[PDB]
Amino acid sequence: QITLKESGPTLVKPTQTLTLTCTFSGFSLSTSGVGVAWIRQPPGKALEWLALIYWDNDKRSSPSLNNRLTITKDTSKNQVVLTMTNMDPEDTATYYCAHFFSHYDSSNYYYGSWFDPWGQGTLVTVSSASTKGPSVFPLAPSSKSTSGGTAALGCLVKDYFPEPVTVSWNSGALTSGVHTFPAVLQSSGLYSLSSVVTVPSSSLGTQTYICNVNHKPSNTKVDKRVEPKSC
Amino acid sequence: NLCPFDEVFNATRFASVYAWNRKRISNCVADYSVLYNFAPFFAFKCYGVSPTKLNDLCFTNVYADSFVIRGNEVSQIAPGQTGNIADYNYKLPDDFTGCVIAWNSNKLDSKVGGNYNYRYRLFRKSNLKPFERDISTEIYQAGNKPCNGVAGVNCYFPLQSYGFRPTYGVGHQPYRVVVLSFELLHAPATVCGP
Amino acid sequence: VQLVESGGGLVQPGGSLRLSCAASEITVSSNYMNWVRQAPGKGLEWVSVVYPGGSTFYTDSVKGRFTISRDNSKNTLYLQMNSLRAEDTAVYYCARESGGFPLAEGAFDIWGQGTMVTVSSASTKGPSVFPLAPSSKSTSGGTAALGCLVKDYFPEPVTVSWNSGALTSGVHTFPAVLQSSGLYSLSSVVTVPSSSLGTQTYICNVNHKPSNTKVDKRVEPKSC
Amino acid sequence: EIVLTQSPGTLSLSPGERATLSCRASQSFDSRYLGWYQQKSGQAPRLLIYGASSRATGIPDRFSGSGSGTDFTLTISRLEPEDFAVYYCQQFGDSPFTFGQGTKLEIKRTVAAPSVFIFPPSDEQLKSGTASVVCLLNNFYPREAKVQWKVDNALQSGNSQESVTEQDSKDSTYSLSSTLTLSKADYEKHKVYACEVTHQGLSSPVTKSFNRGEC
Amino acid sequence: DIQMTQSPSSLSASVGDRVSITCRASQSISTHLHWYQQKPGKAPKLLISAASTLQSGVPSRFSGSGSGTDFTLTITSLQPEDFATYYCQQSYSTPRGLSFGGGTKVEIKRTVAAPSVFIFPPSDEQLKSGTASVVCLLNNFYPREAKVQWKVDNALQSGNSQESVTEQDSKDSTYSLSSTLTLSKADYEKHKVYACEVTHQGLSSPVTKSFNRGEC
Ligand SMILES: *[C@@H]1O[C@H](CO)[C@@H](O)[C@H](O)[C@H]1NC(C)=O
Repeated sequence: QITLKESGPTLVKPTQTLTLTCTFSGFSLSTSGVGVAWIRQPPGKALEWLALIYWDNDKRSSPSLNNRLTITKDTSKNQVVLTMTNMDPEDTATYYCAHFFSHYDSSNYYYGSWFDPWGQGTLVTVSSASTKGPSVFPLAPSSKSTSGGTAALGCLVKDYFPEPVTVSWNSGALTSGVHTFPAVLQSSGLYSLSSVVTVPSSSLGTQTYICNVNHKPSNTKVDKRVEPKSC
Repeated sequence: NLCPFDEVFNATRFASVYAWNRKRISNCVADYSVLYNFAPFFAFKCYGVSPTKLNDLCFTNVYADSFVIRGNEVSQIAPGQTGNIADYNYKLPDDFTGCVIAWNSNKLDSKVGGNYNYRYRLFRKSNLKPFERDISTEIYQAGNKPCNGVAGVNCYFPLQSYGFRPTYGVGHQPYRVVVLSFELLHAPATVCGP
Repeated sequence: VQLVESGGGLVQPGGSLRLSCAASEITVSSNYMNWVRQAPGKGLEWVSVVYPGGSTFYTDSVKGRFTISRDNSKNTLYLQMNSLRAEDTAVYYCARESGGFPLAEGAFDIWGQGTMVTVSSASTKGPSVFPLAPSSKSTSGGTAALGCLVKDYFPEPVTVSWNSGALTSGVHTFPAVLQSSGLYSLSSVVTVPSSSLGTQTYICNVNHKPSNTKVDKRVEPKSC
Repeated sequence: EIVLTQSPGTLSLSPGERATLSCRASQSFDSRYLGWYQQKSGQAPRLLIYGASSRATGIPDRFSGSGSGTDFTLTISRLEPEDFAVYYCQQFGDSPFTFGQGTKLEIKRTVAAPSVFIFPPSDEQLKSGTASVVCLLNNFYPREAKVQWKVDNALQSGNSQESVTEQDSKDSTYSLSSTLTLSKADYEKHKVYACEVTHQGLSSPVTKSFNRGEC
Repeated sequence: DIQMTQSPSSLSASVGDRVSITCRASQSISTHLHWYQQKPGKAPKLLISAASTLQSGVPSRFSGSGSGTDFTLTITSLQPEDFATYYCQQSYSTPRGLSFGGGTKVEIKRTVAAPSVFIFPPSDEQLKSGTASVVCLLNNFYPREAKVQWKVDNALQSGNSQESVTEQDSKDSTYSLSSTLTLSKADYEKHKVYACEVTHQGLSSPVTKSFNRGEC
């Protein structure tokens, strides 16, 4: 069993350079055929291989990104450092460091190779806007009497940066049907999501509705009251 | 004071055949037992000395040449052989004494995308003399017009890289070759067996 | 790059011949030079190679009786074929191996035009000329054909003309076939309308240059 | 560059039945260069098969691979409730090494209609200078749905945002929220705000609206 | 001893369409395969190097791909001057093993057409020396495939026929064919009626053309 963990700056400013350090345990960059690879996954897109460094300090990079990607290794500290320069806003992704190995069997037959354990992954973003606490707007159940006891009520957390914001409904006493939709990049490189809960209209004015919304990079801890608004 | 055959036969990075690596073994007791004790060696082969008589005689000025070649080019490392590497990379003399140790190294000298660290000479106007090395990377002129140091047509780079990949068949997979030369000479014999 | 050939011809089996390849703009001694043969109607076959350093290699069929050499003084490549057998009748090409701007290693990038070598005891002689008239019919759709059969000659090529070149439309010459007796024959036919069968007298001219046969034979329908 | 195309783009199969995935390569390479990886919801991808037929260590025998030339297939004989994820084919043939676009395995169920609800902005959001109204479509299957926004029964395009959530862990339905953002010059220049929804579970599209003034 | 095959043996194609021809080795040869083009009456010209590299001066419509045991040559817009024979050659085995492929022929595709079928007897002049040639001529038939058989009083004449076929013309892109029987004097003089049966794709049914020795 082997592990890999990535670390570095998760808030990288545009047209600047980032450095990511992957610390791995369970193996060392001295065994033949062992390498460390760096792969990235854009949000909502497929994976893309970035770089691969071998045990003998042989490095390979994607030809479309080899002009601005450097990869270095420290066997003593069991670390791999990926430096990437000249950032663009579309370079926001989640970066994994993964163990690369091959399987020969007693005759050097090469029964294939793989990317076995991947790191947990670091979500790195490229943008200019700095931190900003979310604005919470309560979203009111509509004016309906019963409708079969079916309703939804929520709160909208908009204009916040960076990811993520954690929303809890009634401090864990209301989790049935809490949809926290994935946040959407606004047109200004900013974040906005809705957190709603499905509740029956037969318990409108008797069951309390709160949303504790939390954002560590902005230290936003807002316990927003949601209540029924009539006409 | 054992001879450093372990470094020769266990080095992480061998040399390319055009710039084959040379090492002088002397003033040390050599146990060729360990050499044969290697199970996977696919070519423990030679001509002028019995394989079991290696430990039974004392030589002087032993030489070790290490390089990497294709699988099908191993047959060219032999006396009186013609070919590409025999004529332009590594020429064994006709009266050669000593012998050749070739083993498959696909696990080490091969990468998924291709290993381009191993290279060989393809162009040379004349054959190499025995045990002669050429490292001159000059634009080879296979034509009348002197291009004056720029590649193109009838001007080619003399060195070409093996594209060693792990799915290649036996014949184009990498092979590590160590040639030992036992050059007897009018001097106190140094390299003796146990 | 130009590679000009020379030395082809016809020989008796068990004979010998020498082929020459004069190069320009390249040096024969400084390149991998190959002789590659192609039989008439079959595919390419590699015959021999000579290295820049003078090493030579041959295919198995021509071992011993074929040798390759070079002359540095006038930059030529030579192929000496001895004990020639019937299987050596082919077109031979002088080719430069492992060249080209992207450096096509192991590939032939520059070729000569090739010489023709024939190995048979056919005893060179002249072709007989026979006329062929269509069916005795009035129009039958206005399609009749008349032909000149050229028989029993060696070697190729031969020239067949109709009315000494006055007729060139609708003429089909078929490639000559090697008879089991070691001779060659072909048929040269042409389709004309039946209404022009009478008013247009036709003559087939066969000029076989090596045997110096200049034979013109009349081509008119027959009476059955 | 070698391009690997997976098929189908989306795939839904209730537990118990047979799962088939295909990967076609633009060029031809050895079958030992292609592997299959599985990535779950919000997880790092984990190796599933290497060499196109060699099962990774610890992977159950339910996963098999078969490859030939430029056609590779991944077969799942018994697929369990925990076996629904995205599957990538990738190659080590030529640099750069490329993955496939992926294939999302989906939990099949009977068709259900999405509840459509509307929520207006708060007074604070009438104070911020930008007002957003959110339209929610919940409890539907399959994922395919369409929503169109209408300001005073006039179609809207390019002024709204969408966000669909992942499959639930208990009911396998989907949920979606679409926001419409406007200013005051637009929010108080009209009367009617409507969503018309077209879903596979609905025979006809449903138009549902609200008016700011009446409430 | 690296057997090397080409598929298909010959294909017919139009002008401007994409065409792919495949080369298969008996065993994996990495990328040591080269594609040559040879026009009739000329020497081959190297098109593709290393199974993927376009040569300098070759139009970009020629492309090569594949590796191991399967390789492909693809032409995007088949120009009218791209009709030639294409060979795949391997440089993998040994300095004495540069074998070539069978070769693929590319010719113009047109509509089917029925040949004129004519029978030509052994004329008296050639008969006077005991050497009789009888001819079955097929004129302007497409495609190249055709079947010709020889008939003598319902008997079948086999084992001594010669076939001469012309390559596609630049005017009508059809073919021509001649089948010839050579026999000595009494190997024809005794028998009575001589016919030729022909079968072509453009013909619904085989056609028999018969002539009498006695009549003419
Ligand atoms: C070669 O080196 C490896 C690693 O350093 C070692 O395990 C092995 O024992 C060495 N070979 C011999 C013959 O000692």
